[PDB]
Amino acid sequence: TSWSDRLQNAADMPANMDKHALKKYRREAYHRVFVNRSLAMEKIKCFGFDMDYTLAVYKSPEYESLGFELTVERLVSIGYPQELLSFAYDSTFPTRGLVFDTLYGNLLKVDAYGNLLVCAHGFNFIRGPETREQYPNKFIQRDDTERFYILNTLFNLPETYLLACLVDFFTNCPRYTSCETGFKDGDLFMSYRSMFQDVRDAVDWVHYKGSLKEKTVENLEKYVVKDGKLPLLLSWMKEVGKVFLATNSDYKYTDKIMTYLFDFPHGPKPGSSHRPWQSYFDLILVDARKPLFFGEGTVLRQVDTKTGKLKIGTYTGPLQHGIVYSGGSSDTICDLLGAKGKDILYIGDHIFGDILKSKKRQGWRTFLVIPELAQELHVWTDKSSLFEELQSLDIFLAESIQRRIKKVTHDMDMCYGMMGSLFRSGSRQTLFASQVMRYADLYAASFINLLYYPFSYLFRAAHVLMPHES
Amino acid sequence: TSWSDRLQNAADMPANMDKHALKKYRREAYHRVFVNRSLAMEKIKCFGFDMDYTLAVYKSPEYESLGFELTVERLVSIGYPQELLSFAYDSTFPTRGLVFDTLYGNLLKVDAYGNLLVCAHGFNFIRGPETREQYPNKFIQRDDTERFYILNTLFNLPETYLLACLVDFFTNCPRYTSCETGFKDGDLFMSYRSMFQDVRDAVDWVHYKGSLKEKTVENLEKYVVKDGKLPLLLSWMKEVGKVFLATNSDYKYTDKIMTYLFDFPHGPKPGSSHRPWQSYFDLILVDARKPLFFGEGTVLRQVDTKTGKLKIGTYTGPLQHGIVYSGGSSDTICDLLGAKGKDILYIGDHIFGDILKSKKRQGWRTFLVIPELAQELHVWTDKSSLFEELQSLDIFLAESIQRRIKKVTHDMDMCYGMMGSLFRSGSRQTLFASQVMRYADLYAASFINLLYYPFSYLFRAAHVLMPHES
Amino acid sequence: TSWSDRLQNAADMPANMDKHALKKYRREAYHRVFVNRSLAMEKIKCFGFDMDYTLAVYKSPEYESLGFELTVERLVSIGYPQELLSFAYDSTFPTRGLVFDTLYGNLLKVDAYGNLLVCAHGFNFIRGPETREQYPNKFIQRDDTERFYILNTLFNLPETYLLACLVDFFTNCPRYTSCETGFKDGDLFMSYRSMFQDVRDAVDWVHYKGSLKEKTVENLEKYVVKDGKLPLLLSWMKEVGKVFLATNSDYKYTDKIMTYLFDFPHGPKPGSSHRPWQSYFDLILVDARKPLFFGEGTVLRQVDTKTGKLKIGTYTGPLQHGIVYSGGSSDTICDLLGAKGKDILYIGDHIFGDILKSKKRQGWRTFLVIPELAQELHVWTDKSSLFEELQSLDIFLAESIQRRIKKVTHDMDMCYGMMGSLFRSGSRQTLFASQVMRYADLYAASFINLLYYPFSYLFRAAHVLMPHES
Amino acid sequence: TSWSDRLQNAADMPANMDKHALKKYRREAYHRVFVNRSLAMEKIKCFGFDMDYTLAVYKSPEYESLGFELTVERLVSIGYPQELLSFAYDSTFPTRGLVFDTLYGNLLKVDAYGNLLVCAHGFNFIRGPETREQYPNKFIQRDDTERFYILNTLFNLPETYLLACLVDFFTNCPRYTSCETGFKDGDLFMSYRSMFQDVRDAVDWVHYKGSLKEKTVENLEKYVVKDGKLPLLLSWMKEVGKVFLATNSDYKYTDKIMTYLFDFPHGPKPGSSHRPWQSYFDLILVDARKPLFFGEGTVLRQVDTKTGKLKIGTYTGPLQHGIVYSGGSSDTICDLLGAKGKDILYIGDHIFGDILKSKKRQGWRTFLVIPELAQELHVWTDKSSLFEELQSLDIFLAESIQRRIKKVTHDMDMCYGMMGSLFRSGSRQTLFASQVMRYADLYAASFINLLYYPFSYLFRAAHVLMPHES
Repeated sequence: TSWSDRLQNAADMPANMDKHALKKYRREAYHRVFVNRSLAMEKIKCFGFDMDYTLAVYKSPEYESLGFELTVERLVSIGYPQELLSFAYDSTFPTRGLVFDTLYGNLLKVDAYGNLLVCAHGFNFIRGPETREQYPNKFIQRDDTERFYILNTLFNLPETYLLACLVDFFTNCPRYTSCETGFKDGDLFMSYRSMFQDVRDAVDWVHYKGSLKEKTVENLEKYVVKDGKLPLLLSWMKEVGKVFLATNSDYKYTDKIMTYLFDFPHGPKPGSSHRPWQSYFDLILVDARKPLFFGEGTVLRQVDTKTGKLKIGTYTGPLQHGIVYSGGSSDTICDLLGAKGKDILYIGDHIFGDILKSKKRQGWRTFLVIPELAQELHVWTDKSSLFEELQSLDIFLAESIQRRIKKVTHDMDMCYGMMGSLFRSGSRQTLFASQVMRYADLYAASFINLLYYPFSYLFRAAHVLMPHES
Repeated sequence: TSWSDRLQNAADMPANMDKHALKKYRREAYHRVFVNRSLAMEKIKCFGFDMDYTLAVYKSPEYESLGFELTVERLVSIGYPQELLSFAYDSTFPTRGLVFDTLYGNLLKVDAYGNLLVCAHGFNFIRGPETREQYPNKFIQRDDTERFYILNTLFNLPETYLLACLVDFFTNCPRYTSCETGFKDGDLFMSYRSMFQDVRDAVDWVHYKGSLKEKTVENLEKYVVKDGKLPLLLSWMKEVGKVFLATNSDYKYTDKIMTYLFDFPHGPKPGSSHRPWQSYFDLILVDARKPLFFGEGTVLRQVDTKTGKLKIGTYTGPLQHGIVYSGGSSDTICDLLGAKGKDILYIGDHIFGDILKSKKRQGWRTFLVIPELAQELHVWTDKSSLFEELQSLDIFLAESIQRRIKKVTHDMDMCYGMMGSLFRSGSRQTLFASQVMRYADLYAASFINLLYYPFSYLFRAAHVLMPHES
Repeated sequence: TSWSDRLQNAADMPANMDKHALKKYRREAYHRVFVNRSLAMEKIKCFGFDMDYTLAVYKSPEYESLGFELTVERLVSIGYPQELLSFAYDSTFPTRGLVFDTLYGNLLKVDAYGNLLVCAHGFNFIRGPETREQYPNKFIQRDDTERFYILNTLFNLPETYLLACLVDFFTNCPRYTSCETGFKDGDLFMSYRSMFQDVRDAVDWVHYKGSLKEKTVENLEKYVVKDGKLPLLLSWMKEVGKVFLATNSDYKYTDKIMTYLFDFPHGPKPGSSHRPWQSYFDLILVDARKPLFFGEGTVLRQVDTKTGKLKIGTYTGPLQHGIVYSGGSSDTICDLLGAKGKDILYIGDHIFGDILKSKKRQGWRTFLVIPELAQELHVWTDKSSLFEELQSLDIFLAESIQRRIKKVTHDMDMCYGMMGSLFRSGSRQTLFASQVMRYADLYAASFINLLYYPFSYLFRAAHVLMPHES
Repeated sequence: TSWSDRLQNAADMPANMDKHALKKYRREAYHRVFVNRSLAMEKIKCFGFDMDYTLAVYKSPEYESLGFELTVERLVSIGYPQELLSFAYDSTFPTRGLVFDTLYGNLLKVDAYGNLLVCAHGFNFIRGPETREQYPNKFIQRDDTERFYILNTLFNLPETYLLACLVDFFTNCPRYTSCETGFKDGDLFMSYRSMFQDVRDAVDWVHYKGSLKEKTVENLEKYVVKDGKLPLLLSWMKEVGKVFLATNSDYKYTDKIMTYLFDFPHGPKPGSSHRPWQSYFDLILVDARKPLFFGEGTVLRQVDTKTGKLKIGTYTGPLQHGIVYSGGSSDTICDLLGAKGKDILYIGDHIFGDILKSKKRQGWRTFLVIPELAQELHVWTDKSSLFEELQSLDIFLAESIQRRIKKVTHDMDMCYGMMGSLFRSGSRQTLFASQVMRYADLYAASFINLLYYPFSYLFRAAHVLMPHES
């Protein structure tokens, strides 16, 4: 069972709008909203959304596998070897947020300070001592962006696996000689950096010029979670405030996906007239180019919604009914909706490009969707005894049996996958976890979990104290 | 008769290799090589070439008209008005080297110091006094590259005309209101800058993603000058030194064009066996990315000439027979051919990207091909009396009748086209002329003119003296 | 009683080296080391130091007042009005870590997310509603470094006060007209930005070209804390590992200050022979240019310790006894001492330039000295009932009397000074507090507090859990 | 006899204002204005000046020798060896416009294309073949500004000589080992780059913080050319147009120098009342920070001329009598004087910082003062037979005795000095010559030569023709 299986199972449930019944849904950790900083929902006047992996949650592992297959096919078409066609996506390998080291060709899981938690070269997991040869301080400088690329989006899951497949393939194929920074094929030398760049370019190509969008929209039932509670929640938001869409996607793709998401024989609730998806938004903006959107942005354009093309010129007119915007900036949204940053709850999955930047640059309130949480929670609670044991062992130090710490850390981590939990390795939190705590005011497996809280709800987190204050 | 008609007429002539006969060809100014700095041909050990508009001279106005049509069609496809489809390319308007002012939407012909010689807004030629409102010092800062774009390649001729067509169209169409920096269409404002960017992007699109290459290669006889003397000259070069190709074009396009250029029922001379185009080069490099090529370049790759794809990896091996390179840098060429810069004569049409940069960055010797010269010479000699008269009038000043200077300047210029000579307006030299004198050691309407000089020839220019030395 | 009075009082105490007695010193919160992340002291092989406000703690408010006076005198000498000479430093105004807004001339205390906690224009504290006119979202973008300057060093305390004095003076002097971004004096307009730049330049001038160093070294007893336990602790460090100095100061100043710090009629303990300060260090590096030191650094030079001048050339030789280095980089230290980053405990006061950068760029362990903590602890414990009351009030919300929250927040804050605690305003933590927690592994009012812990000590912090893990 | 001896000799001559007599002064090449582009003096409405080496011509070799001595003393004070004190400035070595190669420690004289004309390592002149080892193509990339520094100001003459002295000293002193990129002194390595940087910093120090200004103003008769015709010419300029000063120097230095330049017992002509120097200018601007002045500039300030300090604030008021400006931009001058660029003749010695930039960025007309011309003309005419012979030899080629070309080139060049003419080596023009021709509309040994032409004069240069036009 994947995380999207959980989401789709919860999606198939009709709501019961009884206040006591919605409150009781928050028994299950799966339906909760989690709180890093306090947020009085009564002060939120605008709810903003990203589309991909937020409103449109792509089913796993099917969508990752499609991306993988198309990326492989593109690499083969530009001259990579035919053996790539025998690879098959394996959802049990990648965890999101890994760092590809382009110098040595390793995937690294790191903490918020760049300390190594896991190091794999292809499919070989390198133990601590062997790691010191390449990482003498078991540390990387993660802002050396020429060397390290952080794979922190769900769209990066197929390339996370593909990088490891490629390193493994070239290492074990006798045509190539393994060197410390790449592979030698006679008078050709393929550095891990060049290989990585080829992969990154191919993933981009598949999204922008290849068939990924076309294949997705041909079979939306296969590729996209659909939930009758989406229209209901968005309708309740629009009763208390304004609702907006700000997506990097183009209008044509957005319209196909959103039409599908709202394709039920009813509107917000069963028995109600169906309403077009656009009627749920006070403001619709596509081609947003986030993160640049949260600084200078690009010029504000208007979409000709009959053709899907942009009208010629910068749009200088007012917010009007039926208009669709393209480009612009986060200030556009504030100005057109008459909002200040703290009046906005922005709902998205991109912990950097959206959540971090909207928070740091604009002081927006933030809700982070983490699709994997649906499955990470099941593992966390199910294997709570292992972590409890780890926490007991860490305590038990009067000042060997640190290999029991390593064993239990290994067994815990393997329950999540080969690269472990998104949030930790044993007792050490990942960079991704630290970024979630720092920049996501609220988070959950789905934003639909807001359905289970009233709009006057006060989401509370404990006041933080420094060590000398404690 | 276009400049390419002249080139093709001279192309149809079989050579007579009699030394006296080849020397007598240099009667006609049309067959001469012109000299800005002295060059002892005996010291040249390597001859290097660009392909486009150098080896492969595209026929005019047919190729410009094709580019124009495809660019228009692309703009219409992205949402420009259908009326664009009624435009038709007019070769009598554009002269190469004009500056588009993106603030005010004017085409400007300027001297080497940025002084205005000609200013047109659409198809309205603005007289001197009216020019002062927008250009108070009749001057532009040409290195303000955010505002001014210099249209100095032959590929820029269609967009030169298209910019003027667009300014004219929007000015005279009652749907739009003319403003000083663009056009208002209700709540849309299209700046001249945005319009220019759309045009530039569309020209790029047509070359890289559209059908321009496909349409060219479907009818090479229509679009490309072919000359049996090309193989002959290149064969003579290879007897005295090394020959190389360094082109921005890709291998597949290069191979189609070059195959056509050498498709005769013979090799260098009639009666000789035909030889493949690649046999004429000691070194073949495609995807050169000039001008970057003359600094750091890009990594050296090898072309798989069976597939037209790049082999995977950086190429680390030696110069070998049959290899085709991709990317690299000008140092690659020097190293692989064992040459120093002054041993190289580099032959090309791009007065900036190639000739200027190879000279300034590497000290290569330079030969500039200027296709328009074939027709500019006919006008210069034919209307020599007008210039003579202008030169007499300038002299005749004891220290009105400056309007006779303006009249004669106008009539002279109109013989060349609406934007005048590539090289001057009346007695004032253009920026393009100044750049040719400064960076092209030799220049001519075609590099084939080298056929008429022996390889021991000493091309001589007079020693330059400062005014106080004279 | 200032924070340096506390430090000097604790400095006058002779140590009792009895293990039970040193352990009992850590009763008092004042003598503790506080722990943000666990640190096994047994793994530290190198102890590194900054000098200023770390080894050499300047007495307060005397040193701030000297800096203030000299800065004022410099501004007057370059043409500011004579009335500046009537200002007198007031230690009750500035708190460290404030942000000067150069657009509107305000001092701001902000949280880690840029939310406004306190806003003063000159000496006028602006209440919440009035703050919205200039800060509509009660938020600033703190990385807009062209607009906002963060005053986070102890050397910035005099200019913090001077900025407020200047804004107040120009506002209330009838020669000038107050505008929203500065002051008008007829045909002169002095923006807050220009004024700020003048102040910043004058503070720099006083440190680098003026008399601050000379006046300090003429009366070290007045200006610098001296503690017989310093040599003792450094001697114990050198028994278990290596000790180094890396200071931005020059050799001549360093030697004067360090000579004073070790000028007792004994060495590490009473009865022992006095030893020169240099004998306490395995490596001495001056002119470090931190933070650049933690990236590329500058070339490694050697100090001629007889003249205080640099020897000519880059130093290419080995670590040798008696050598003093200048410039270099953090890698120099690692290489010369044979250390990896995690083997180093770097001890300093500069929460950005040293502690943050050594941690992020190199993975060094960090100990932050916070001189004000000595007094902030006395206030925190003494007025613990007020905070307790605030914490109770925050709890008491069933979901007015938020003005009791504002009242109690005000009274709590005023016990620290006019700009409140370095660490918080009421229940909200400051940016400075957040940076301390994030980047300082350990912190204390003085590094001398390490004297009270054995070198095998395991400093422990609780494992952090995400909200969904709790 | 130095060039300043010539200038001072011509300075001692009283004018005879008889029109026939002033015209006859232009017999002598020494009193002419030379013309690169035509300039109708009748259209010039504003005359602008730099001060140093333009109005205030420093006497040679005395001023160079003072700069040299103070620069040496500064290097010794920061730790260079005492032997530097035995160096003595030698005016027969340096020619202006040489390039210091910081990689190999050579002084190079180059043409406009970076071709090597002369190469000296210390005082060893390297012949052609030996030059190829370090310069394989006898070429440098002169815009590699990290490697090459062009010594093109008269203030650079002392450091030109000092660089050669230092290279010579370290090469021949047995304490140091000569390496290809610097010198080894045990465990110290002094690169030519570091040495160059020390020299450059010391020259800057001497001008900005040392005693050069103080020593100059203590003995102005020794150090500065004074000419009673200066006030006369400036008075005639002010009758036909506006006059301005735009200098990088500060007000205090400017006032000392300018007071001296106008200290005669009369005003413009003998018998007239003396008038203060400021009365000769419609606009006085100091601290100009050229070349930045010709782009964005700095904020406009006003000088308090009683104190020599800046008034506080940006100056927002109008041009008024008696005001002195500081900073600003070239637009300030245009706006305040109501001028367009082509109405301005800007008179200066800095062929880059002023003449090039005012021309390229603003389209100002330009007059370049070249103090050395006064002596270069005497050599050019005196040894005209040698150049004539060189020109004959170059001609005499039917297509050995190229060593006669080298011999005659050597003997010609040696008449100017060890590094030859500022303008050429034999038949090859220098970079400096090419820049003069390209950017100086007019040039002369002194701007005082304008006294010999009426203000209606039409300065004429021949129309330039391309080779194909000839």
